[PDB]
Amino acid sequence: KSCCSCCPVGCAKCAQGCICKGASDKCSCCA
Ligand SMILES: [Cd+2]
Ligand SMILES: [Cd+2]
Ligand SMILES: [Cd+2]
Ligand SMILES: [Cd+2]
Repeated sequence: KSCCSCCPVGCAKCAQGCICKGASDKCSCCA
């Protein structure tokens, strides 16, 4: 399933959950 509508998939920065706080269209924690 999609972790966030900003990251693709299998994002290590979203593997242990969702450490993405940046945004939805563009973040800066999974650049
Ligand atoms: Cd994201
Ligand atoms: Cd991510
Ligand atoms: Cd996420
Ligand atoms: Cd991020």
